[PDB]
Amino acid sequence: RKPTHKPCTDTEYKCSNGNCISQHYVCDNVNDCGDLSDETGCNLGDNRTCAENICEQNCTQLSSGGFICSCRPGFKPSTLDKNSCQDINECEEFGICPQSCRNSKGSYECFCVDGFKSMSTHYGERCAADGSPPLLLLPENVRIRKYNTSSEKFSEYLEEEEHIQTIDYDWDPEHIGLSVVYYTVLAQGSQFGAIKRAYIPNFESGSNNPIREVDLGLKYLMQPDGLAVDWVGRHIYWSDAKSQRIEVATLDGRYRKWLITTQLDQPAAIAVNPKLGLMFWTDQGKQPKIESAWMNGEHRSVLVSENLGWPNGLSIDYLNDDRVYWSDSKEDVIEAIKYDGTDRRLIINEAMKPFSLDIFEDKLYWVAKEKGEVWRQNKFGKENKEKVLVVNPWLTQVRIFHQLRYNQSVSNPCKQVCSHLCLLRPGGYSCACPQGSDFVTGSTVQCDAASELPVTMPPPCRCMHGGNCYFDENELPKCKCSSGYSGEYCEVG
Amino acid sequence: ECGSGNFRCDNGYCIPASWRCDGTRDCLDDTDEIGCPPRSCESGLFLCPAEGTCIPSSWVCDEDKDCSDGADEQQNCAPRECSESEFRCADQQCIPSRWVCDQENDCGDNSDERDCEMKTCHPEHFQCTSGHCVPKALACDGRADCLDASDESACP
Amino acid sequence: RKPTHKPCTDTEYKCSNGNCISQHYVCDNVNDCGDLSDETGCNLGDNRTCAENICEQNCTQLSSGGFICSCRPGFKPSTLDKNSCQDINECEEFGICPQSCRNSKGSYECFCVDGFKSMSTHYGERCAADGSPPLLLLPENVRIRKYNTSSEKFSEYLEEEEHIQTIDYDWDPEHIGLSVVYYTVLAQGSQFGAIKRAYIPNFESGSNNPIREVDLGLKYLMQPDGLAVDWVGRHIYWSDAKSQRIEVATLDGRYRKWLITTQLDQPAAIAVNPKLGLMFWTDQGKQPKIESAWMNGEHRSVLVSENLGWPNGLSIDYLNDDRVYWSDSKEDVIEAIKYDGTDRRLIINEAMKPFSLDIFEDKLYWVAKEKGEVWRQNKFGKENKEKVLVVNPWLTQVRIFHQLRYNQSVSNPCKQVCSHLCLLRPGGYSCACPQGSDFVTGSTVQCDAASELPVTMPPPCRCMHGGNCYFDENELPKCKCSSGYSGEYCEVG
Amino acid sequence: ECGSGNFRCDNGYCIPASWRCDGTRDCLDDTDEIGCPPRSCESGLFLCPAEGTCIPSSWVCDEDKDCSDGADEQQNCAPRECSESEFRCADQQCIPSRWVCDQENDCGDNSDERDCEMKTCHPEHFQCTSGHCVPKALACDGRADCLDASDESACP
Ligand SMILES: *[C@@H]1O[C@H](CO)[C@@H](O[C@@H]2O[C@H](CO)[C@@H](O)[C@H](O[C@@H]3O[C@H](CO)[C@@H](O)[C@H](O)[C@@H]3O)[C@H]2NC(C)=O)[C@H](O)[C@H]1NC(C)=O
Ligand SMILES: *[C@@H]1O[C@H](CO)[C@@H](O[C@@H]2O[C@H](CO)[C@@H](O)[C@H](O[C@@H]3O[C@H](CO)[C@@H](O)[C@H](O)[C@@H]3O)[C@H]2NC(C)=O)[C@H](O)[C@H]1NC(C)=O
Ligand SMILES: *[C@@H]1O[C@H](CO)[C@@H](O[C@@H]2O[C@H](CO)[C@@H](O)[C@H](O)[C@H]2NC(C)=O)[C@H](O)[C@H]1NC(C)=O
Ligand SMILES: *[C@@H]1O[C@H](CO)[C@@H](O[C@@H]2O[C@H](CO)[C@@H](O)[C@H](O)[C@H]2NC(C)=O)[C@H](O)[C@H]1NC(C)=O
Ligand SMILES: *[C@@H]1O[C@H](CO)[C@@H](O)[C@H](O)[C@H]1NC(C)=O
Ligand SMILES: *[C@@H]1O[C@H](CO)[C@@H](O)[C@H](O)[C@H]1NC(C)=O
Ligand SMILES: *[C@H]1O[C@H](CO)[C@H](O)[C@H](O)[C@H]1NC(C)=O
Ligand SMILES: *[C@H]1O[C@H](CO)[C@H](O)[C@H](O)[C@H]1NC(C)=O
Ligand SMILES: [Ca+2]
Ligand SMILES: [Ca+2]
Ligand SMILES: [Ca+2]
Ligand SMILES: [Ca+2]
Ligand SMILES: [Ca+2]
Ligand SMILES: [Ca+2]
Ligand SMILES: [Ca+2]
Ligand SMILES: [Ca+2]
Ligand SMILES: [Ca+2]
Ligand SMILES: [Ca+2]
Ligand SMILES: [Ca+2]
Ligand SMILES: [Ca+2]
Repeated sequence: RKPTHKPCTDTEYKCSNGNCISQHYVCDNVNDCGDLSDETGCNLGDNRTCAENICEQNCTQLSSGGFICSCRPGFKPSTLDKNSCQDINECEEFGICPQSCRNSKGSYECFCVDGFKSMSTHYGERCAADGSPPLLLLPENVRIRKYNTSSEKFSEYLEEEEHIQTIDYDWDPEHIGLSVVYYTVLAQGSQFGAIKRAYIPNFESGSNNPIREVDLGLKYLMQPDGLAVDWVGRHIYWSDAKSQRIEVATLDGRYRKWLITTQLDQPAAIAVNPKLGLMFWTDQGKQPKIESAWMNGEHRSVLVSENLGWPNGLSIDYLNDDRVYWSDSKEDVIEAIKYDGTDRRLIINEAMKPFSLDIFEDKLYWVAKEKGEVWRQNKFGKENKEKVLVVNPWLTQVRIFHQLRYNQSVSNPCKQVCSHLCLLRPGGYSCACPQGSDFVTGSTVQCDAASELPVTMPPPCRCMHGGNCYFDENELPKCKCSSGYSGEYCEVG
Repeated sequence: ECGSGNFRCDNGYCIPASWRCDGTRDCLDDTDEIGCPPRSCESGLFLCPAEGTCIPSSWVCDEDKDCSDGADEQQNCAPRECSESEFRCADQQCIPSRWVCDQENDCGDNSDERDCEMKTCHPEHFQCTSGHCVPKALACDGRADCLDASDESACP
Repeated sequence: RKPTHKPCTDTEYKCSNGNCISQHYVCDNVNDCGDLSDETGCNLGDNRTCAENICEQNCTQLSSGGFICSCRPGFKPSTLDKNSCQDINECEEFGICPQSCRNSKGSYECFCVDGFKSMSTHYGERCAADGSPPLLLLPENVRIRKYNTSSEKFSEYLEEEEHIQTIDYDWDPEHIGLSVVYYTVLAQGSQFGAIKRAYIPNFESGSNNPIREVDLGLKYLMQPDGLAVDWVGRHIYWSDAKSQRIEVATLDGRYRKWLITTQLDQPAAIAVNPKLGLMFWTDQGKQPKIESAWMNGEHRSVLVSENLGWPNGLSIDYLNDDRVYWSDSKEDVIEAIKYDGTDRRLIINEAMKPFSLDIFEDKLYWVAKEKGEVWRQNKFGKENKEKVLVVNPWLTQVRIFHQLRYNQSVSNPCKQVCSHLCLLRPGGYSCACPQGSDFVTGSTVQCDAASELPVTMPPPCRCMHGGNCYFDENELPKCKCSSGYSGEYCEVG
Repeated sequence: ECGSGNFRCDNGYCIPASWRCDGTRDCLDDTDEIGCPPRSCESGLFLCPAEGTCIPSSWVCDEDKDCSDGADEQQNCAPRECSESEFRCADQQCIPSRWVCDQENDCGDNSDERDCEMKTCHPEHFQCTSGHCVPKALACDGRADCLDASDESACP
């Protein structure tokens, strides 16, 4: 904070950083400015004058050697035709703007994209969520818990379960105001696990809406350490650690196809980016690595494999250049790399062994595994860590439940041509059919495996402002509306 | 060959002409999007290929990085190891391959019974509709050796 | 269930168990009844007749040998003057009556003591709690949770704490309707733990009454694995595992005195029985044992030391002959012994490593440690186990929060004569003074250590049927009464 | 000796006569409750000593167990080991005794600083009002070697 301090007079060269050095020291071939900004240009000669219009900007006549010119603030020496200066593209700096950056001549704007109202805040400006405050999804081995970040209160949700694992959700597929979350069940004793799905209300209701669990039928499954839902392609990607493979199936569990089965030691949590048509996953075996590939499964490549411990949680910052973040529970650090793998930088260290991470707004969320705590920090590595809540050591993940985290206006490129599955890929799509089947000879669309009807989900309980759900003789849900509200679902009153 | 209104990709699969230059790689060889003129902008302005936004003739050839790619200044202005035949259970233990889903938990945690639907039974074993592997002598005998009873169903 | 089945005629001797054996087999010196009940008396002779009135009851004339007499049902051969039978004292049988037993001639009554209404139940009769349904106190390392057994719902209680351990409570000391619980804090890093106490409402209020924690000032304390509160003597007994001692102090933490400091490897949870003036504690070190002593500390003795694994939780059945139960987390069994140490019998096995136990009504409660579950079973070893709830692995104890568990009408024998402490003992009391001090010479009451004033507890929040507590300018609590209720504490409306 | 209204126990501590036969062991030798006639019951009935409940003359001498004690039929009818001088920390580690609460955490977890209020400082060390042990040369010097500043307080 400085209006103006320690001004430099005519005798003192102002430099580019306020280095108040005497004029005789300018262009003496010795750097006093600390960045050679006092040796700028260094085109010298006594018979020359500044009036000739040699330099583009800040042309001053030195006492000796003629004219010596510098750059306007926000500009740098061009290293060619040194009497000229070009604009610094400040948008390339990491963490200079919260959401978006536009370049100007020595200036920039921290605009933020649609769906984000600019909100001046403390120690910098951010952009709000333009909707209901985000929720947190906390899976314990027996139950799933919700947490309103702004209201700061829990709510009864899925209970009476066993061995819960990673969580992912699909925002309101039927637009009836109910999103669906997907949770995996570990295999205990001699019984296989499963991938189950259930509804969750986007509104404030809870503790009175009996959630009914339904299995997808994906039998012969042991340890789904990682799961991700492609909302564009309507496919669910999960990685079985014991089966040493990462595979794909439709949202209702049909047409199971193995996607990647080679060179996988222990596939950890995965992620998908339908906008770029790129899937990401982590391996935490004897050779830790972070790999990305197309949703089809082609062009598999390794992003980072150096200075990696136990990469066990990975998430993508969709709204910031599709940047990729991951959590290392062994090195105790959280790092970020661009989706192509360049510009690696650690974001936060001494993270106390983060297990899972999820990015929302200008802040990063991660779980201290052994401490059972959820921690919050600026997602660009600045500031200091903040604690959120303390929960059981059974906690396995933190996941933000909001719609802006998954851009819902990403159109699916599929033209309905595909018979069974239509996987995504950069700039387009592709056809595929279940495992143990092949295309009809001569065609790359039809496959010989017989089609299967989509699975029907039972009706959900929907009492928004209050009331209790109830099962009638045919078990359709019905709400007993509270005071001051009416309707089939107690909406208006 | 196909109709006049269907554009043909290199592999022989031909697609409707409306899908050409539609922004999506419709066919596998992605030739349906190559050889298409990029979107143009009015005179006095240029559009950055990586951004799709028009910028004026002043912003290009300004000796600095105006477009995101910045090519304008030079493109416009110019655990013991198991054997090969040993089946690996979940607990890293190695077991003989004869235990592969004989409908009885051998590896523990029913690892041997895992997903033997895609894999095929060996010639010495009979494959029934559940995918479980049973000896060929245990088919068409009046007793359901397979728990799905497909052994007694695939009989004359 | 039998009105009468397989009746025995005159020729068939009915026996004491329905052994329909022929009359010629009676008193043939070979047991056909299975208990020699067919050889009863065996006073034989043909010239003798039953009319002589030789036997007291059931005198019958055998076809040969004269008269042969048996015992009335509910009576046994006396083994002396065999023609006579005495009454079986059925009250000595374990688990024959739920709460109390009175003996009669071949009969008994399962009466239950004051404060227990007889309630016929399924598979046997029990006696109710004559009050609000019992609560459960579940200490997690960060928070304490409550659970209404009948309402089956949680309630917000003490939170924002660290390293909680064993729990004990004192029922409504001031009779203002607020009981006080005592919780110990483990020592973390290089900071000592403490013994803190706080209020808890006996009524249904919760989630809106800010509970204020206060430390007792018992500094220099590391690991209080066990704690018990003597409601009669107004003293608190705790056992420090690291300090290898079990000591006593008054309820407000004054006049600390070491009680037992010798031959203690790892003192586990303890218990006190003011009615008998006997303290009980368990050692889970290299030599497991269950020891009892007077509250004074004299007459220390070992109750059981054989077939013991890790005795880590102990509780006393006050209402049933002051019987003692304990939980063994290594042998995986829960056993019961009389307070003098005879009649040892395992109650339930395959208990899945119980950690703490607490007895209430006709049922026994224990915590499956690694499973984090609370389990319920008949306290007399019959029936089959029942599960209650599933909670975090941070669970450390289950404790029933009810007044009938601690008989409040046990008068303190102390005559206020004692200067600092008045410990209890069988049939009376005793005098003592803090550690590092001794009695004034010639007297066994006064001690030289200067007295200290009792500690003042801050006022609590009291809003029964509803409302929110609030702190005024002098921080006195005040409730904002809900609709349809009025009063300073919203009692009547 | 004491007043006529005070009953004397064997140790010399004499107690008021009202406390005699009051049901509580008032004095240590408990002689204030011995030599007192047990509570009696009306004729034709007997009171079990262990129960305090009267039962009739018919119930006694009935050749069975009427009272809880049942005496009526025969009483009425008739990790390396540390040295001796080594201080034990909480972590079983043995340390020299010079570390006992020198106000600096030596054993870890401040085990050496535990409860040195009842124990007395050794002659070579000065004891201040917090109970912490400091060398005798660190008393009355103008600086608070004890954190409670009692070293500079107990001075002439
Ligand atoms: C979620 O993804 C959608 C695309 O599926 C994004 O919508 C696009 O956002 C850009 C931002 O500037 C708009 O220009 C797009 O509008 C259209 O753009 C095309 C050129 O590509 C023009 O020819 C059209 O005339 C029009 O201006 C817009 N496209 C659509 C289909 O809405 C959206 O920004 C993104 N949202 C988030 C929060 O990431
Ligand atoms: C909690 O302890 C109290 C004693 O502190 C128990 O109260 C006593 O219970 C017995 C049960 O039958 C009663 O007789 C007692 O009444 C009195 O008993 C004496 C003889 O000891 C007589 O002389 C008196 O006339 C009177 O009948 C009763 N004593 C008191 C002081 O109430 C109580 O049962 C017990 N409660 C529970 C639930 O354990
Ligand atoms: C999470 O908490 C916020 C408040 O911090 C809730 O937002 C308000 O919800 C009420 C519900 O009736 C609305 O009437 C208000 O208009 C909302 N205020 C704002 C700031 O939008 C939000 O609904 C809560 N969400 C859940 C699911 O609990
Ligand atoms: C525990 O639950 C029981 C109900 O199962 C509660 O008992 C009732 O409480 C209400 C409170 O207004 C009383 O009006 C009823 O008369 C009670 N019924 C019975 C059977 O007594 C009990 O209050 C609950 N206790 C707590 C602390 O939650
Ligand atoms: C020269 O630099 C000054 C700041 O020192 C600035 O105000 C002025 O606009 C500049 N002029 C030119 C021509 O660069
Ligand atoms: C003899 O036994 C019968 C039951 O078999 C019983 O009903 C009867 O009262 C008994 N009589 C005597 C005198 O014991
Ligand atoms: C079917 O395929 C499996 C997996 O490759 C085995 O090779 C098996 O032997 C095959 N069965 C036959 C009959 O060839
Ligand atoms: C005080 O007592 C402790 C503990 O017994 C030590 O013996 C110490 O040496 C004593 N101090 C003195 C001065 O004798
Ligand atoms: Ca210089
Ligand atoms: Ca700029
Ligand atoms: Ca196309
Ligand atoms: Ca340019
Ligand atoms: Ca098998
Ligand atoms: Ca067969
Ligand atoms: Ca016989
Ligand atoms: Ca009887
Ligand atoms: Ca007395
Ligand atoms: Ca008798
Ligand atoms: Ca020390
Ligand atoms: Ca000093």
